[PDB]
Amino acid sequence: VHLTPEEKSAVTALWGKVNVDEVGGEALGRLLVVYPRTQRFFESFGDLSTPDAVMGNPKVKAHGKKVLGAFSDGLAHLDNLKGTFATLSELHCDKLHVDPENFRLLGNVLVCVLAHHFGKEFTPPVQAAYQKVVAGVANALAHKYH
Amino acid sequence: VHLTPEEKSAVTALWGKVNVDEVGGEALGRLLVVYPRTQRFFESFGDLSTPDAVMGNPKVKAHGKKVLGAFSDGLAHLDNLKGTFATLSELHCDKLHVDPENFRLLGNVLVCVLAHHFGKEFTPPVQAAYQKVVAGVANALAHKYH
Amino acid sequence: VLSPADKTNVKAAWGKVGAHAGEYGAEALERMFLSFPTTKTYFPHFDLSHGSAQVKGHGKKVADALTNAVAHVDDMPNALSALSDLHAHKLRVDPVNFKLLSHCLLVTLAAHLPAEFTPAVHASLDKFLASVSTVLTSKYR
Amino acid sequence: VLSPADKTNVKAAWGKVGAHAGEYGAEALERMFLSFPTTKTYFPHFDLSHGSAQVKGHGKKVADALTNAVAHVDDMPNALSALSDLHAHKLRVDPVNFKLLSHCLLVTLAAHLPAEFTPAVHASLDKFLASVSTVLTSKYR
Ligand code: HEM
Ligand code: HEM
Ligand code: HEM
Ligand code: HEM
Ligand SMILES: [Cl-]
Ligand SMILES: [Cl-]
Repeated sequence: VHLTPEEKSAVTALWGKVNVDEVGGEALGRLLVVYPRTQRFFESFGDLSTPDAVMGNPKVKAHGKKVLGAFSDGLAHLDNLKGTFATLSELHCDKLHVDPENFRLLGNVLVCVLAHHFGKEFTPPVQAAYQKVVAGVANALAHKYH
Repeated sequence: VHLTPEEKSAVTALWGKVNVDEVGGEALGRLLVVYPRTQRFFESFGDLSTPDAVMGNPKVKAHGKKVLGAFSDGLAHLDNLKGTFATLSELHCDKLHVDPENFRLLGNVLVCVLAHHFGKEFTPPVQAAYQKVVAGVANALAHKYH
Repeated sequence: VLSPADKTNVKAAWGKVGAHAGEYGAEALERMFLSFPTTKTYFPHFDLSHGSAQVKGHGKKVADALTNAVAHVDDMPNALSALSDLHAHKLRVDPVNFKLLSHCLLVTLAAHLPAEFTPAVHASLDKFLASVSTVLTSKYR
Repeated sequence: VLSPADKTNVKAAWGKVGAHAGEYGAEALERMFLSFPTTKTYFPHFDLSHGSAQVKGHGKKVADALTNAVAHVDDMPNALSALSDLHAHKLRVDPVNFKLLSHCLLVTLAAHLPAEFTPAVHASLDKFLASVSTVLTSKYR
């Protein structure tokens, strides 16, 4: 990731305010609702039939928290996303069989979730820094696909 | 790019058999025909009203030879497309205002032209190596955009 | 296609935008210019500075057209034909860029309508923006 | 929107494919898997080695659907309804992969039908594969 120092300052500042448990569950639920196709990976999660069934699903919430947890660690190694996410990249490809395009969809949803949460504090330029981070993370997660 | 020695040799040896003149005129012409939207940058070339008019247009023919020329030269710096295309990347951005997405369209048209020409010889694995180069060239050409 | 439910969601969310449409259109453009700098290649003639009057003016125009597709949600292809002709014949904008704008438009709405920007409304607005984008790119070739 | 010339063009090109459609089907798949390895994520249960009978058989299936689609070029939505169902409700492949298969199919035709792969025919086949992709992804949400 090519983040100017001031971009990196802005990313870090805001991330300080996020409730990863909360945001993680919201981001993953919205993905499942906005792009139902993504539900292909979660048939063991139960009822994903309506927005409410998805958003309040205890399994979706727990998973979302796991995913954003891994993501937050990524935010402390912006310097080395590839190394950071290498075992996770292998797993998604080799065990989970997740098309990497899914990582970009989540990134965009997450950005909407941060806009939702921070309102006006999520400025055009703050969004531009997060767009870069999200693409960096999606890229690192797909680096080991073969 | 992240070309393997055996992938590097396949690219290299096929290119040795290419008539840049003919292949360049065909790739650029095919592009204006298949994706008519790309004509927005070649209004001054003349009559692009028909496939026959495009393929026949000499301004098109000569522009394609110039493009494939520069592409050709880049195959010599496969280990630093970015450094080879920096200036050309700046020009395309700051002077020509060409959306880098066009670079990807061309690359793919180019792959179809090579298959067209080489038939049998353009095997799945040879195609795979060229897809890597074309992507690499598109990425390098888009690198200095701001 | 847009379901009865989607249509209700879109009229409702867009209903709330109201008189802010223009301003939100301008903000969506600015967000796009900052986050996806390649979209700038289409506005070489614009002053893309923060608070550009051209951007303000362009935002209004985009906003008016979205407002028109909402008013004619059951006849979008005809309500937007003219705009679809312009885009196909003169602007000739690459299709991927429509997805970048749609995205920045959802960010803007989210940033301004926290209460209406529910998962369900989000899904509907996404399908809607996608449909508008599809109409505008329908006469390309 | 396929124009009458396109429909003609498509019918011709495909006409020549004839008894080899299944082989071109299988070759396109093989080029897809190699060029765009992320596409392999949808076939973890397949043997993706060169000349697998799974790939071969799958090529046939695909090629056959294309024939049926050319045959009902005027009624794709209808000729391919069961397929749009399958893709939208079971398979759920991300739309970008349709462009990667489409491309590998053009490449296959180009390599095998040199005389018929004129610029205008190339133009038509692309528009056609796009149309097919639209139909197959039309009931996703
Ligand atoms: C920010 C991007 C993502 C990160 C950092 C991430 C991280 C993780 C982690 C830490 C796990 C648990 C690993 C384990 O079981 O050992 C996991 C599992 C999983 N992820 Fe990802 N993930 C991401 C995106 C996605 C997306 C977008 C999808 C699908 C649309 C997905 C599908 C899965 C599935 C299906 C599992 C296994 C769940 C189960 O145990 O049943 N992931 N992910
Ligand atoms: C393979 C990728 C490409 C390469 C290596 C390339 C290279 C070149 C070169 C060497 C020039 C000569 C101009 C100069 O040095 O002053 C040029 C000009 C130009 N290119 Fe690119 N090009 C590529 C793709 C494209 C595409 C896809 C488009 C648009 C569809 C495009 C549009 C133009 C235009 C409009 C000019 C100016 C020519 C003129 O003024 O007559 N290029 N390019
Ligand atoms: C849903 C998405 C879009 C809508 C509703 C929309 C709507 C419009 C409208 C109403 C106009 C003004 C035409 C007039 O003067 O009457 C316009 C012009 C224009 N649009 Fe689109 N547009 C969309 C997407 C895009 C995208 C994604 C781009 C490029 C990134 C783009 C590039 C342009 C340009 C360059 C102009 C002309 C500006 C000028 O010369 O003042 N449009 N659009
Ligand atoms: C040109 C567009 C496409 C056509 C015409 C097409 C056609 C078909 C057909 C005819 C079948 C078999 C249905 C049956 O078993 O009765 C099928 C299944 C399948 N397709 Fe699609 N397909 C297309 C694009 C794609 C793409 C791009 C992908 C993913 C990269 C894909 C993934 C699959 C999978 C995973 C199956 C099931 C495989 C199995 O378990 O046998 N398809 N498709
Ligand atoms: Cl979907
Ligand atoms: Cl086009």
